[PDB]
Amino acid sequence: NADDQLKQLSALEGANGYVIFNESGIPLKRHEKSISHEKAVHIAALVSDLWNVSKKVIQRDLKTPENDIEVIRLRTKHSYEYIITQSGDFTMLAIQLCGKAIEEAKKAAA
Amino acid sequence: EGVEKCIYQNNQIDLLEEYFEGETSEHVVENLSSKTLMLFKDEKEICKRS
Repeated sequence: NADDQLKQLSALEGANGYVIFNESGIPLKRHEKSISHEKAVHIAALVSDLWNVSKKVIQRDLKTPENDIEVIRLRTKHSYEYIITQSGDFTMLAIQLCGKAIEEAKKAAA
Repeated sequence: EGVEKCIYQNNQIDLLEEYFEGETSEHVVENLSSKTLMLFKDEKEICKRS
């Protein structure tokens, strides 16, 4: 049942990869297309810092008591799009593309 | 289901696409001018000389 969602996420149009993290930093499950364990350890260190930093800053440096971050959407050059959410203790980092890059990826596959 | 929601929204429209990004005017009308750089002429001659 808990594997079918990983299959459901690649099925969504644009989706290259996903990586889930514990409260710790270990990656729980990643895609086969994005590198396994090597990048998953690397991509955890950045987002866990980026999250805990931003989580902290919004509660203190913005002087807004009780306002926790829900999503983070890093849009980039090419068509990459790094979406960071948090359900309970665990977090994750999906990577989607756009029509131009999806079309490029389909042409590369062809 | 929370990430699936955010994928959907960004897939609606590119939102960063620039219409005619890079490519210049291309064909532009150029009027035919003729700039007179310098006149030569004789000085204090008996009549004019063609």
